[PDB]
Amino acid sequence: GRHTVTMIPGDGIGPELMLHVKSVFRHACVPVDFEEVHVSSNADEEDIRNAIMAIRRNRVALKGNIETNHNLPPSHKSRNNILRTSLDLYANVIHCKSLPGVVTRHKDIDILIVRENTEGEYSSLEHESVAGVVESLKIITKAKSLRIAEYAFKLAQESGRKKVTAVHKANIMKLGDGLFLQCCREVAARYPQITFENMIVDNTTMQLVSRPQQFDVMVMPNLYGNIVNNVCAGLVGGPGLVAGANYGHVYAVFETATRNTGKSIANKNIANPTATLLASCMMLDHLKLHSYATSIRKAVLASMDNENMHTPDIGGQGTTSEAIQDVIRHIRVIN
Amino acid sequence: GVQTVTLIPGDGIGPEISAAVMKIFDAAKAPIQWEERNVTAIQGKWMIPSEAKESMDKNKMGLKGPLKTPHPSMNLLLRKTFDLYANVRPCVSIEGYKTPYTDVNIVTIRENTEGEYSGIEHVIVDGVVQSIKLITEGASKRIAEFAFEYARNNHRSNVTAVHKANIMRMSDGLFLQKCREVAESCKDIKFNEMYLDTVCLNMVQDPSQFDVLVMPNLYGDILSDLCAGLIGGLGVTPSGNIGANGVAIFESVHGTAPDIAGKDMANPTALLLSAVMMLRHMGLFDHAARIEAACFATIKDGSLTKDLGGNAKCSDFTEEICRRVKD
Ligand SMILES: [Mg+2]
Repeated sequence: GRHTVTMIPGDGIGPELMLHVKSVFRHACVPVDFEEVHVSSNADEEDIRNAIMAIRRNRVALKGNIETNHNLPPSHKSRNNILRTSLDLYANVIHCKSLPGVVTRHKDIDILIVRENTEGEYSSLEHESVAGVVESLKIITKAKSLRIAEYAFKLAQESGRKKVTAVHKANIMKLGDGLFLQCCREVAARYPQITFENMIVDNTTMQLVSRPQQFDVMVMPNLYGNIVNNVCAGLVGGPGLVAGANYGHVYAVFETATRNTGKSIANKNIANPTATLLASCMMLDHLKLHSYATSIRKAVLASMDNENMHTPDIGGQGTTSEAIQDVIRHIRVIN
Repeated sequence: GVQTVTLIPGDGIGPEISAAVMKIFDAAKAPIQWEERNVTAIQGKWMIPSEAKESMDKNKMGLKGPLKTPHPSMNLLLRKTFDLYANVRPCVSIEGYKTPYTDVNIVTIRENTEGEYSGIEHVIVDGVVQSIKLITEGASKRIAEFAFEYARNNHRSNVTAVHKANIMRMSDGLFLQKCREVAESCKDIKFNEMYLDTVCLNMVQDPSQFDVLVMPNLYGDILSDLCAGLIGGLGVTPSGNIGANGVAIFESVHGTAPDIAGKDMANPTALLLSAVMMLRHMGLFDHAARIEAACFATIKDGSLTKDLGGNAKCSDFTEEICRRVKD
């Protein structure tokens, strides 16, 4: 009764972290088999089309991060963004919760950020039909704004959270963000137990810095370039701590909340594994393996309470392997 | 000699706080005389009255309070009519006023013509809305040239271009392209490029690394407001808009706050600090330095306005600064 899920090593610290996931999995006796599929940095699409076929087959994937090159031709669209649109993974969920072990400027933070993941900035169309003038054309729809709002409230209700906050720029973009805001309202009616509020993205960034404890669940269209996601990651400790997940009606792809490949620290045994590990935990919850996920997650959080196991990114002096060693140590205890 | 500056007191707290700056400029005995114009919209064919335009066109320096937003925004009309294309927001931590961030000292320079501003939005078919923005080769170059010009003059040492060229490949690519051109001709200033999200990620963590940031207006003032959040908010943040023809209008980003409008509770700090910016743009540095020091000293002491958690009043707070300046 073992599951088969696609693994994408990706670039940078990706592959090395994937190996640690495997070893942790073997030691926790989790019933999962990893079917590896690689995605390099050539133009040729078939590198990315093969992964599509693999994920369609297995319906669940865990991945590292693909290196991005903003010096390549506009015909070369982002691999990760093709992956999300092609598989219709419309719900991007990121849990930015404070870790007791990690010292920051803000404490008691617990935010669930839900973001549209198929339109908006992914729909972007640029053309230079007149020399020296670049025009862009984005799309936002009623159908996709409803599903992302429908997902947030359902996730809000089932997680036992009280409030969903819509973040928008409807003061500037009357028609677009106004439609999104109205689509959130339509859903808000069918969830009377959930408090529904909305906030301008400008104000939302300022509040995040000053009083981020006010936010519960946040739902937003795919604009503003992941400002909210990253501000919140920075808030709780950084890109080494936060996990991300991409849900569709059928498919699901799990990863870190950041797109950073960590090129500069790759193969030095110093990368923070907790982001990827918590992501693997989210993946296990999706596969209905709730016992195995709680075991690993608890082991990660516990080893994080110890500052000696901390990696250089959060100020500690431990190595990746040493961190994994303590993670595995906590799993063997509860078994 | 005395130079003359067009004053546009705003709405709500606008006249109140304008009043306070003048009072302090007077206590500071600074060579400034205020030519007040109260500009409201007239004609569509919307425009600001000629008498206001000529006033600004002559004096070159404007100071303005918050404007109520009603057809086309007045702010919009100002931007277009004087071609204000560079928005400057210097965000520096306040010693009297404690936030989780203390080491903050940044200048955010943003393009002020295109992007959101040039946007057209429309319904394509029911339930489908499309947004149209643009960036030009000319406008990116202009803002970059300004960015390095500002860095050199204001004794700043690093300029960082903030982009999202992974997604806005063509638009942000063209922006970087021009920032690089200008960096080549201005090697005194250390230049790098960062993605918007990484900048936000790092800003939250340690804003001490950043110096001067330049960006296009595809995203609006979100990042500058992020920085304002770091130093205590919109109550204390100066803003300046620099345009064509040597015109420069300095303003406050905080709103009108009408519910508080009477009773002089309002905090005139932001508008004052904007005037300090204005003084320096003019080159009245000593005066800028004194008025600023008095304002910082007055806060560090605590006589604070309610929003800063003082029980003190606008008049007192202004009065206290006035008194300090004189020595
Ligand atoms: Mg703003």
